Amino acid sequence: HVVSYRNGPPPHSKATKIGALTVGGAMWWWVIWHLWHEPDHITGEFDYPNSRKWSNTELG
Amino acid sequence: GWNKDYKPGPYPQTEKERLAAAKKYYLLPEEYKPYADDGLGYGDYPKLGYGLGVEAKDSYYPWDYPEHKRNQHEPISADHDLYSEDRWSQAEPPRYSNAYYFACFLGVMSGCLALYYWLDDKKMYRPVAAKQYPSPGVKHYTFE
Amino acid sequence: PYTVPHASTYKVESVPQLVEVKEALGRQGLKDPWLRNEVWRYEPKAFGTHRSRLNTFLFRGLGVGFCAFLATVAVEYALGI
Amino acid sequence: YFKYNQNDWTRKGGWRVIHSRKQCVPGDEGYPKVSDRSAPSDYAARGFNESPL
Amino acid sequence: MGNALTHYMKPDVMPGPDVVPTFDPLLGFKSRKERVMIATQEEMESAKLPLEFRDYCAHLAIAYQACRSDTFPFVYKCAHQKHEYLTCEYEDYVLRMKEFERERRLLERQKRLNKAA
Amino acid sequence: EPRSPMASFAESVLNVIDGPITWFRESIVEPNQQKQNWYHQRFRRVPTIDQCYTDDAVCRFEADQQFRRDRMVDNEIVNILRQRFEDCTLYEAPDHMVKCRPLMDQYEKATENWFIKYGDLGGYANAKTAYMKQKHRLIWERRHGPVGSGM
Amino acid sequence: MTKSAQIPFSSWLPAAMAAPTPVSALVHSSTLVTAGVYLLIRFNIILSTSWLGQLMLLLSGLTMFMAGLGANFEFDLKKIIALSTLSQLGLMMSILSMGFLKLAMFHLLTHALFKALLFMCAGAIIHNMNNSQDIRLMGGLSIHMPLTSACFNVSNLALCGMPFLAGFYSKDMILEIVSISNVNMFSFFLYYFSTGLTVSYSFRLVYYSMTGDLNCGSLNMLNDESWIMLRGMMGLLIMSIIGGSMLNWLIFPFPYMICLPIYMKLLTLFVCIVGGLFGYLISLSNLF
Amino acid sequence: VMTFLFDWMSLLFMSFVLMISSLVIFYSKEYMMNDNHINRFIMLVLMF
Amino acid sequence: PPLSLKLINERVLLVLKLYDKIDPSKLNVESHFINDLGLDSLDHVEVIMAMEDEFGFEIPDSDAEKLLKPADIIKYVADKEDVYE
Amino acid sequence: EQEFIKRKHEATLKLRQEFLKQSSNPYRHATGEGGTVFDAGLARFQAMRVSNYEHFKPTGKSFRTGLFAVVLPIALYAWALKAERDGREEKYRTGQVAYKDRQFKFI
Amino acid sequence: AQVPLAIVSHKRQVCSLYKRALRNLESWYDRRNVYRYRAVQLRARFDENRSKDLGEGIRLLACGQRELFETRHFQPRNFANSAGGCAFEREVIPPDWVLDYWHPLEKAQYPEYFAKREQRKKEFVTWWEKQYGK
Ligand SMILES: CCCCCCCCCCCCCCCCCC(=O)OC[C@H](COP(=O)(O)OCCN)OC(=O)CCCCCCCCCCCCCCCCC
Repeated sequence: HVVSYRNGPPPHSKATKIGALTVGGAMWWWVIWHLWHEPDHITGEFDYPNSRKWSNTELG
Repeated sequence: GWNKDYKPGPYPQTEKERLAAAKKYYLLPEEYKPYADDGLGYGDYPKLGYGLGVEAKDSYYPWDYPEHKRNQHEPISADHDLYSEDRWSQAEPPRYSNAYYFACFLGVMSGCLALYYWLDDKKMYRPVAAKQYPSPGVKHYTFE
Repeated sequence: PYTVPHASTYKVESVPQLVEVKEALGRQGLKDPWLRNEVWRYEPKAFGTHRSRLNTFLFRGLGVGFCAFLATVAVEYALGI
Repeated sequence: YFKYNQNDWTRKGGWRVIHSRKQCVPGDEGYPKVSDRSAPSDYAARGFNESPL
Repeated sequence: MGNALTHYMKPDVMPGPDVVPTFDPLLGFKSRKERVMIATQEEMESAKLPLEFRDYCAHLAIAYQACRSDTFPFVYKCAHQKHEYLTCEYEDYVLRMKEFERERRLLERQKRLNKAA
Repeated sequence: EPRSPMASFAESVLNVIDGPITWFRESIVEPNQQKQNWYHQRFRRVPTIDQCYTDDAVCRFEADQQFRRDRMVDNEIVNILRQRFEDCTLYEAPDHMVKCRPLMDQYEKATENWFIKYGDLGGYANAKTAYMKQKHRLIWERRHGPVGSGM
Repeated sequence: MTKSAQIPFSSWLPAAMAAPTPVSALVHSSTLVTAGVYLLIRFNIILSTSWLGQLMLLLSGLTMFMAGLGANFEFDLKKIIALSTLSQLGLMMSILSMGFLKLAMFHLLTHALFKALLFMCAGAIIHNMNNSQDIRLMGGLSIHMPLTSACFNVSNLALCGMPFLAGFYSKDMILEIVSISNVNMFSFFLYYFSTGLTVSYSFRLVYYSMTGDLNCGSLNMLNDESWIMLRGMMGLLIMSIIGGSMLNWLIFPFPYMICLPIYMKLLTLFVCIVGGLFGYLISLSNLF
Repeated sequence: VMTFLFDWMSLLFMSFVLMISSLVIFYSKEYMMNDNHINRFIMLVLMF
Repeated sequence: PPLSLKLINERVLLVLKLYDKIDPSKLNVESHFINDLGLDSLDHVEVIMAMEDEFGFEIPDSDAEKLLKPADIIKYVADKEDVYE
Repeated sequence: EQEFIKRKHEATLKLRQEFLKQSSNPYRHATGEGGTVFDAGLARFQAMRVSNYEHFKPTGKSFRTGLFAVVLPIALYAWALKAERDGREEKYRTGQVAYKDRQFKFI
Repeated sequence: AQVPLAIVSHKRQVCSLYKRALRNLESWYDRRNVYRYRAVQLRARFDENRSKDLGEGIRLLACGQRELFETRHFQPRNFANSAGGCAFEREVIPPDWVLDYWHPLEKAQYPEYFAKREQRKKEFVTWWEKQYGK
């Protein structure tokens, strides 16, 4: 339980900075990998038909 | 000391008996205030507490008993259960009256019930005709 | 409390927020006595600024994440095109 | 206990295991399959059909 | 706002939520094909399909269950043909939308049937 | 048979579980066990409370005991029929609305007949009380028609 | 309803912040708040046909609106996360009333994972700070806790609905299946607003506790040398990263088909950006 | 009846709650090492 | 944490020298807050509240009347922090 | 009123010194027999809770409290139970319900 | 060895109103610069009324207490380690004589500590005899 007065934290170890870069790299790698490989969930899996310019001869 | 020796006596009806009753309860004569003998009153017992709580008492005073916030021979309040730190006691006084909180809550609930059950018969729906299932004998056709 | 600072290392004019609230109080015609007490916070060297903390919070390790993404692009092309 | 000391029909108070029907995908043995024990007496037998009585 | 708001405004024009067709089919008298099913009820019950997911293409879901049980728990290898099953559902959804749109036009025809007399 | 690696792993874990227990049964438990015979206990038919006299108490005990035993026998009749319906519900997991309707019909008929014989008697149900209930019920269906129609 | 703290029996969770933080994590994240949903997942057959479905669809949506507006106006970290549990429970119970028990369970498992990490974080913050947990005290923890702040970032964006996380894989499937099925207009208004409300109080908690001026007091301790907490933090961190990813592929033998228009499909992402900017830029305080 | 149910939903949620509780307890040792009777808290969490 | 009397003395004198209504000179632990310095009745509330936001505990009103110099301020802080060395 | 506060303060100081003498006693602790320091207020509270009946008189306020507190809910609850069971008994004995459509068959 | 006295002065009431008003003011305004600006504004509002006499000061004190009751925050900021906070009395320390009721085999784990305790029992009974008498 280290304590510093009227100042910020003590300078952190190599392990915490390496771990923070690991967490950020893993999260953003998963996010960017899923925006590349499966971009279909955001826009929509199928294109929505307009149901306005359909011909009356096809539908009767 | 037993229950027959230390016991609330009769209602005083005398200034001298009131002074002796105040001296009996370690209560200053101005402080003592007996219950009115209305059939449910307490004869020869002080009326103490009865604020908005025992939690209203300051915790920074050096009490002899900090778990009840009382002195040594200070007599117990008559409804000490109901006004205790468990039930119905607050540190600060409440901001509004008691009817305001219930009135605002029931007004909000009445408005939300009226708005929800007025819109119960008109529900949002996508342009979809009907879900299609193969019961025997549909003879149902496509658009091809 | 192991390393207490001196009273001369805290100056009001270093922090711009204390400068602007002192200028606003001078426009009002009043002065604040306790304004030198909050010099150790809003310090740009040990503590961060508002813009740098948000950038190191939301976008943290995004270059590492983009490098791992490019590594998976590089190794996934050899396995399945 | 759950293999050889099940709740038999002769007693009350065992751990009476009732199991559901397993699914059958294509590639399994006998894919066109109707559910067995469709007679009413076959449900909840608890070993009564193999009783010597 | 929304289509239900128009259901509060034009009940004779807008059909409403989950509508039965209320019309004799082949009104246009075109070659409407009959919707048939490859699978039967016996292997539908053998595959333990629920009552909600018994659509006109439940055999694509049956093949998806076959690919799930073929490679389990690693079920990310059937994904493309999984998408194939979803496309069949999408086609069914399109047909539902088609029927609803046809419904609106027919009620519009009923509107000029109210202008017929 | 190992279609998926998960099913092959489950078969392997089930074989590792299955092996020592059947070895301990067939090698240790099944030898050195003597072959004794136990029988399901069978009862005669004591005369019913109809033939019992008013002052007789030796035969009201036998009639009350066979009434209690018949109440018990009908209790696991209804209980077994309920477990048959529940096993129908579990075994026909997506199609219990078709297969279990006749089993539910037999269960409802059994509950109706059980309440007609034993219902509203209370905690202290003697053989006299059910017989008085049956006499009053048959009088009501003779005069006023069946119960639930009216009158 | 009384177990899962809905209208009006919802007052026992700010009471439940008086518990120690690991058991508050267990109670709110999983266990007691979750159990009421599980019994209604069992009784969904009755609820989807009765008037109890309409009553719960009103009441859990009101719990959503009350919980999100509460967590926007509260100044207590543990009470804000309790209100976040209430908002997620209201979203789950409302989905349960209109069938969709599998979608409710899918959001339940991911919510239990991410909520526990946030409670484990919040407790790590409170230990290092003097017990006091008023969010006006801690201000600048994004530098001072480079791993606890990162874990709070990941699980907070999972609660938000950042795309392709465990929260998003069930929140998007909840919010689009309601948009393709029949819904009351009041319940459709209460949904998107609550999802907007959630990124509003999540990014407000971002600006108070982190990325700002440290306001705690003259003497404080701040360190990241503890690691017995942080190993379990990494365990639930990897689980919160790939948890909805492993679960979406195996909870669904039949994937739900989405054929919404582009504006209703992007409505949840649009209200996420609107609530994220509105829950942050309003929270900025300047002079006058 | 004393009854147990083994379906996929109950088994999955039971596994998730056990994993959550194990990681919260491994958190709770470092969180509550300043406490007096940690054994009381851990056995009570186990009965919970 | 770990405290000593010299750290409390340094903290109290540091935050008192940061106060602008008092001059940094002519400040001592035995100096009275009322008549020896220029602070009025209301500035003592600001000094007591500065003690509260530094040392992390709030001080009652009668204890604020009891404290009149930095010496019993140090004694009052050392009583609750229980250093006594 | 200031002298009343001073007299109350002097009495409180005397009781505080009595409490500090008696609660922290070596010789009372050293006997090993547990107990409580002699508190008058707890004994008066206990005997007020036990021996309260001797200050109870028949008064219209006490009669109204005993009427609308205990006897009146008993009367309306017994009337509601009797009315519901009489209506259900008339329905059950007239013959308006069947043996298969009857609630609470205990089966 | 003094206890606080139950009387209150007008100076005490104005000081308590000023402290409670600044506590409510810092509970309303989170940032320190805005709190300092509003604290100087409240200082000017309390410094403008110093020149008034006793009756108008009492009336202004009552009006200020009433208005502070009107504008009081629903969650005021309080220190958790002090009274009224969440972390107040997190653990209850029993009195030390339960250490007197340990087993002798359980007392054998700290023999130097229990011998020191016996020495302080002799010192305490000497102190109690010279302080409170026999
Ligand atoms: C990739 C994605 C998927 C995976 C990730 C997501 C899911 C999992 C989530 C968690 C992820 C990992 C999180 C890791 C956190 C740290 C765990 C760990 O290894 O901690 C070290 C542990 C304790 O170390 P220490 O602090 O020294 O404790 C005292 C001695 N135990 O020390 C040890 O563990 C070492 C000693 C172990 C001794 C016991 C080993 C097992 C023995 C058999 C036990 C059988 C129990 C049977 C009874 C119960 C079951 C019926």
